Amino acid sequence: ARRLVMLRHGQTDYNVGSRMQGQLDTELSELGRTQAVAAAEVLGKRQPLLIVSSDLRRAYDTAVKLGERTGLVVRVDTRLRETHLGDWQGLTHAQIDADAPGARLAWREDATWAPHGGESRVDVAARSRPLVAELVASEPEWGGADEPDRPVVLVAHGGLIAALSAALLKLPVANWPALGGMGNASWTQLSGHWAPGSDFESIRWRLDVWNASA
Amino acid sequence: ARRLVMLRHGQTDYNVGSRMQGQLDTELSELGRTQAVAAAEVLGKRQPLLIVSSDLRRAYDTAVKLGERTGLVVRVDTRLRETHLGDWQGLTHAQIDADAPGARLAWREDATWAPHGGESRVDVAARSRPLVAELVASEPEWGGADEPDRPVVLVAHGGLIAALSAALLKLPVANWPALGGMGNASWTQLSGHWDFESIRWRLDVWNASA
Repeated sequence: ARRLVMLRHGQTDYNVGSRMQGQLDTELSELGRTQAVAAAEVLGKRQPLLIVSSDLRRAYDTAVKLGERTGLVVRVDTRLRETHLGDWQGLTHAQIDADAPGARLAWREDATWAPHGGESRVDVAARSRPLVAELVASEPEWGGADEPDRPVVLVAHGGLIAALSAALLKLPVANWPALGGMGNASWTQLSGHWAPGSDFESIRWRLDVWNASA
Repeated sequence: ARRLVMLRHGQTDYNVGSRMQGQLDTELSELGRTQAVAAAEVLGKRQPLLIVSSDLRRAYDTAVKLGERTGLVVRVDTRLRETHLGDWQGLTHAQIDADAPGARLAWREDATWAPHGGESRVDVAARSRPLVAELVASEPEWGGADEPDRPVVLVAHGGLIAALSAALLKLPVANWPALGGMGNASWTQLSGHWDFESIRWRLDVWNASA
């Protein structure tokens, strides 16, 4: 059984502001930076197998604190980026509710709806899920012979983790909105179970932890 | 929104044995007693509005430690008991897999299936969910005007919390196996957003520790 940990980046300025980030390369705040250190303490004790991070700085800076703690290099992948929010990026909840009222609240309940020029949850999962399959195929150590509980740690963003977790869990798309939003420097854990020798689509994923804090 | 927190009891003098408990009234271990004291510190700071506990001692003992920290009377409800596991109660995984190879692993994947004389996951949800419906209609302070964040704390068991959460989340029954098992002195939090079937529940936290 393979353990997969996903960690949301620490607080940014936009978070405090309720301003849609998407794929804008915003910076960690000081509190956010200290949050990543606290999180690296807890996740570090689990002895990760490897760290893969979003290339956006707020996730990358968070991941690096874990890498320091563990002595592990941080690999980078654009497929771990937050939902692209299109024309909404850089606008706040207040501003969005003015132009197209109800649109934002409708968005959280429909994993297929995308802001104009952005991605839906379904889009983000199509983009990130193969990364997990690659890692399944590339790391025989993972859930394997020697130390089968050492996790793979993805450092990313709230939307991505919800979209990717729902997809790995093979939840119907109608139920993806059931997963509430993760906190800053909080993590989620799925465990991958396969009948010995089986394919990637034959792996059954179970939700171990959703949104634990440090 | 209404915050609903479900807390699993601390370690017992039994879990380590890989022995199905079900509704066996097993006791906390010494760690369990200290874990319940630990959890009450964390959940106590959130100041619950009320505490409802299973009558199984391992949950009841845990709840009382939260109740002491908070000054709350602990309500008791048999509807919060763990899944009754029928002929499996008290047997080890080794014995069950010897009697019925595959049945145990097949069981964790089918929320409708019950060991002979037991309950299914669906059974546990049907008996426990009306307690949630009662509370929503019974406590207007919950998510109310002055202090809308005061949570309701159900102190129960891993099987029940998985089944009840999945039911409140209105997941298809085929998808209930996605919610894995909670650890000793772990908690789960759903929030209720806008009748009672018209309430939409969101998973805020699943299986956080202390």
